[PDB]
Amino acid sequence: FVNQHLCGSHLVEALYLVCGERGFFYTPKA
Amino acid sequence: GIVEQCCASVCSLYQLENYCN
Ligand code: NI
Repeated sequence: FVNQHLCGSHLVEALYLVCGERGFFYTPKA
Repeated sequence: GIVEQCCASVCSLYQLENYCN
């Protein structure tokens, strides 16, 4: 695997791919 | 946080797994 530059909706897409049915929390800073 | 690191810098898929449930 390689490192990634992920902003906005692209980060959410990656979380979805990584976590799949486990689900995930998307928790941005204030 | 991660949202921030991945965007301002870079992050790995392994770091993202930290956010799975
Ligand atoms: Ni885009």
